[PDB]
Amino acid sequence: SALRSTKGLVALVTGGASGLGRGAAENLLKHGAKVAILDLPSSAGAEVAKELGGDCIFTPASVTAASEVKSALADVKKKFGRLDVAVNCAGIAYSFKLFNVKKKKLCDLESVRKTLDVNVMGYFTVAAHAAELFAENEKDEMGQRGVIINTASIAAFDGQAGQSAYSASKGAIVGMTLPLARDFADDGIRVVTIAPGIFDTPMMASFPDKVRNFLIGLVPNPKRFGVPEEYGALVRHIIENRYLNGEVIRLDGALRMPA
Amino acid sequence: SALRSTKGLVALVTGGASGLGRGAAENLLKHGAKVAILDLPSSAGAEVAKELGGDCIFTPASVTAASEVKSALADVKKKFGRLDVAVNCAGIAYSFKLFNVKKKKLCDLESVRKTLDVNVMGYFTVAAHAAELFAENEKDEMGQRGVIINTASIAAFDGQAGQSAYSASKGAIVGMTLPLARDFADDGIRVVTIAPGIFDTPMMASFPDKVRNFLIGLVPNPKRFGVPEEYGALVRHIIENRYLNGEVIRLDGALRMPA
Amino acid sequence: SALRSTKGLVALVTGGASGLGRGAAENLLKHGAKVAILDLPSSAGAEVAKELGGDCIFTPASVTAASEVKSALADVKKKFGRLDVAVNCAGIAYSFKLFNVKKKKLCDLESVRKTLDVNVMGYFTVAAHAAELFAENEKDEMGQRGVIINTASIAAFDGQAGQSAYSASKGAIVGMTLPLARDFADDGIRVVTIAPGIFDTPMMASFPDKVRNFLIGLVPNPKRFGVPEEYGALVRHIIENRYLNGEVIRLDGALRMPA
Amino acid sequence: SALRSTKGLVALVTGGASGLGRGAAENLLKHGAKVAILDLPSSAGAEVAKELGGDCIFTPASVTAASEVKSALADVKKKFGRLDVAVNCAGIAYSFKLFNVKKKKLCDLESVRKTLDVNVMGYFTVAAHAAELFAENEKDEMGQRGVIINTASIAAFDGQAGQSAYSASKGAIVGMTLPLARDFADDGIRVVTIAPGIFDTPMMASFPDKVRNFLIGLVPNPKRFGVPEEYGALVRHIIENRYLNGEVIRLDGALRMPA
Ligand SMILES: NC(=O)c1ccc[n+]([C@@H]2O[C@H](COP(=O)([O-])OP(=O)(O)OC[C@H]3O[C@@H](n4cnc5c(N)ncnc54)[C@H](O)[C@@H]3O)[C@@H](O)[C@H]2O)c1
Ligand SMILES: NC(=O)c1ccc[n+]([C@@H]2O[C@H](COP(=O)([O-])OP(=O)(O)OC[C@H]3O[C@@H](n4cnc5c(N)ncnc54)[C@H](O)[C@@H]3O)[C@@H](O)[C@H]2O)c1
Ligand SMILES: NC(=O)c1ccc[n+]([C@@H]2O[C@H](COP(=O)([O-])OP(=O)(O)OC[C@H]3O[C@@H](n4cnc5c(N)ncnc54)[C@H](O)[C@@H]3O)[C@@H](O)[C@H]2O)c1
Ligand SMILES: NC(=O)c1ccc[n+]([C@@H]2O[C@H](COP(=O)([O-])OP(=O)(O)OC[C@H]3O[C@@H](n4cnc5c(N)ncnc54)[C@H](O)[C@@H]3O)[C@@H](O)[C@H]2O)c1
Repeated sequence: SALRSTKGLVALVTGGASGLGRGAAENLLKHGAKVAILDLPSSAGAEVAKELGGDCIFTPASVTAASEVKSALADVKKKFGRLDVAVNCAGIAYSFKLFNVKKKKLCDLESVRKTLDVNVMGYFTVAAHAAELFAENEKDEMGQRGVIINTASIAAFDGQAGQSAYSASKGAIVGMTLPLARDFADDGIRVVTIAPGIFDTPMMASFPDKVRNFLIGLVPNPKRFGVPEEYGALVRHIIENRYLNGEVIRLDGALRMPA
Repeated sequence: SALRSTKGLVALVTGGASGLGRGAAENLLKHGAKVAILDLPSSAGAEVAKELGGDCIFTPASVTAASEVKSALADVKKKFGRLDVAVNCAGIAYSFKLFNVKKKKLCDLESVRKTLDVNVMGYFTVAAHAAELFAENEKDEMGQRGVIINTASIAAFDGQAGQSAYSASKGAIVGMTLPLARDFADDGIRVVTIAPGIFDTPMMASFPDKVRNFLIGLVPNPKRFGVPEEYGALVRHIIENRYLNGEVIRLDGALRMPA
Repeated sequence: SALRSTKGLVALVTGGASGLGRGAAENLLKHGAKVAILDLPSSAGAEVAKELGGDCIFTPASVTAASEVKSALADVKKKFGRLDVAVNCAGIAYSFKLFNVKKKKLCDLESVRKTLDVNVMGYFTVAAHAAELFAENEKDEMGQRGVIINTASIAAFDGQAGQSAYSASKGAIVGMTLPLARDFADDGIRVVTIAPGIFDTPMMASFPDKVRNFLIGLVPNPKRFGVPEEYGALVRHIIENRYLNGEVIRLDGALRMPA
Repeated sequence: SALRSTKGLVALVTGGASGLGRGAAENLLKHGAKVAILDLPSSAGAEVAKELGGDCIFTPASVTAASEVKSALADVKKKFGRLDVAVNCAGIAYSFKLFNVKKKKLCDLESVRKTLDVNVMGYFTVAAHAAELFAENEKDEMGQRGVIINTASIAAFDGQAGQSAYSASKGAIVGMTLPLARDFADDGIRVVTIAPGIFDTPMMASFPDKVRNFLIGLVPNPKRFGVPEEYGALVRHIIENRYLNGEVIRLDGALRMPA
């Protein structure tokens, strides 16, 4: 077969203590992978990795701290010997207008900087160090050494009012996908991005039932939030068929976020 | 699990006697689907369906002939009892300039009409009649009755010189994806499109080794043509992962067809 | 200056008896161009060209009839000596579902074929014959001989329920833009496409006040339908700055057509 | 007419001492605008504003410094009384691989942060403070108070090897366009983005003649670099044609940057 198994592959998943990252971790472990969850010391990463078993470790690190990402990845190398997959999933989401015209108040622009730091700089930091570990691998049967899977958002395409900073960070992840795939083409490292629609994760837990019902009403079909396993399954499919590369895949039940 | 098995699903694959359609047919059959290949009486469809075994039938028909498509789908219903999946894959590809400026000669405009008839009208015809069969299903646990998977091409986005007619037909398939997913949203019929890059099929059989090497040189990574099983694997993932809807997925090794 | 004047350029505008085509004709005549309006004998083309003055002629033709397009363009050559601009604007719009699931009724697929014939085949027919006339021109200061401006629609990107055939035809026009620009690159013929949002034209005159108010409510800003002059002005800008090529330009007041 | 004149409009152009920003500044000045160029104290902004005459001022500031941007825009208000237009044009471009696989060396990740700071944070800072000034205008006859024009790049879509950071910053600008247009929709502030191809500016001054010839060879038609006046002409068209909103316009001679 031209498709490979996930069995015995080593994957790092940032933001893996929660939501979509945890969904990807569970799906990969379920199909025989070793998984390191990278998440904040304040996260529940230790408890999550414990419940997920002996093929799952928790490497605490902030993706905005390059030295912490370096050491987390060096612990992955010590524990599992190699890295095959890096899943960029950690991210934060703000909602604010740049200038409230009615009340004449400027936003806090540092909220733009923090969004860009976690959601973009963290992806570059994790991608750079993952590539360093991949370069230790021998090219496999397909000439491959690793794959980087980034988590953007349909906000990169359908950004709503209040989301300019978030949509900018997600559009940055869209824009980096193809040049990075081109950078690593002859090194055998693919780069693919998933753009989820609305998924039922802690990121959406602040919303009350009225807002949840309104957001579900917008999703054409299936008429529900996505579930983390469906994101994890798409992550797994990218891992298994090597001809996916340099592309952004919308996973959203045909949602287009309205004005 | 939120992802379903392919086992027992009944799939119609147009163009199924060759190339990508045959790739999708074989992949679904190997994962337990019942597959009907719809292809031209002049094709090798009978022998191919024999090769693929007892879970495969050949329904001869031209996708440009509404009465033949309706007849073929009635045969699918008679044989397998229902329809779950329709893969629009049949298509043709010409190469010509609309006006040769150096020689002062107009193209054969009916070559554009034929491209549009097979590549677009055929998809609309198959989709409408597949929808008729889906409407006889009960909604499953995800609220679904069927899924239509269209094969566009990255020529819809990267159209090369000589490809205006082919690119137009493939751009049409891209454009139809979201409104059709919206049409059938509350009916539980998803519509998803795959945009393949260059794949090793009889469509490319004419090209001599020098052209093959040149085209391979363009693909960043994996540095090869796609193989039909990778297209069929993506078809199956769309079948199993219900939150994919209304999207176009490039499957192309990061290729961007140049000028 | 690197930008040229419209003064003394010869432009053909299909669908020019009405709506956006007439808007482009008026804007070009207002800025010193000779304009031939191509439209159906049933249209008001003769009356419109009369009111638009002696720099405007009416060449009756159906864009689905290649021989009628050939003769219209040969009359443009007799009347004005040359062709500099061809604006593809004629189009038709249907609204229908491919299969009404509630009442179990298939659409009339010939409505798909007619949509594709007028909206796509007509653009190819007009583009081919315009190119033939352009090839008679000497390359200008910028190396250019002509420009083809196609009118797609944001339905090529935001297609709503009921619009699958229309969105397919408009996605076909999107897809043809880049390969045609590449075809004619070294012949000096640019190809650019405009994707209008909702404009106040006879195409939208069937809608009652309640529907009009609903459609206006969807347009973020300016909160109104576009006016034909704004489409005509963008057509003119494409004519005047030669570095626009191979692109589709949304002209829509930030509208995204919702589910 | 639905298209307004540029005469009397007050425009701030960041990066206005060079290249495309200077191109936009000169075009608006020649059509009667008051223009303030915002650029670094180390730039030639003072001399350039002298060249451009009495309707041009130089407001020194770094777009990464919110207090300097606010101060510069207060100067614009003091001198010209209001603000109608803000052109985000200032930006930097690095070229580097995230990990050199052959030499086993990580990139300087702070080069990514600087790219994002100037190219994205600077656009957000200028946009927020420009919005503050727009909010002091009365709505004009089209209901508008201002327009923000961002300069992305086709690297947002065609990112080459070595360009991941630059492409990310330009993809961020693409992503921010629609949500910002939605943010300010009822306030009458449009947001439009231009994605230039390769233009003849000091950003490309380092490249020797062999690289220039190679890059020119890639542009289909016109087969040359863009000149800054063509960028300024498109800026002016967006200023005058109010139905352009929430869109990204490629201005690139049909170039698609290859692998
Ligand atoms: N959930 C959705 O509906 C949705 C939609 C589109 C895209 N996304 C994207 O999906 C990704 C995952 O979202 P989610 O729903 O799982 O969110 P979540 O809040 O459930 O999980 C985010 C995780 O990131 C971690 N994290 C935050 N900052 C970090 C840092 N500096 N270093 C390391 N880890 C850090 C958090 O601790 C948390 O565990 C994000 O990038 C988000 O933007 C989410
Ligand atoms: N092969 C590639 O590199 C590639 C990449 C881009 C897109 N595609 C698309 O993939 C699809 C499959 O192409 P392929 O590579 O498998 O080509 P292929 O020639 O191997 O197979 C196409 C099949 O379509 C059938 N067909 C043609 N006209 C038909 C009609 N009127 N009715 C019914 N069947 C008809 C043919 O009999 C043939 O078996 C097409 O839609 C094509 O445009 C192919
Ligand atoms: N108006 C909108 O809101 C809108 C939005 C998106 C795109 N468009 C596109 O803009 C273009 C113009 O639309 P409009 O609003 O001006 O419509 P319209 O109905 O006002 O004008 C269409 C014109 O096309 C002509 N035409 C039709 N069939 C023809 C044929 N076979 N040969 C020659 N002429 C023919 C008609 O006679 C008519 O004058 C169309 O292509 C349409 O799809 C319209
Ligand atoms: N030139 C091209 O080929 C091309 C194509 C794609 C995109 N672009 C984009 O066009 C824009 C303009 O680039 P250009 O070609 O005119 O380059 P340029 O180098 O000629 O001009 C850029 C100007 O930005 C100013 N600038 C830099 N950092 C600044 C800061 N912190 N604060 C204020 N001003 C600052 C510089 O002083 C300089 O004058 C950029 O955003 C660039 O990414 C350029």
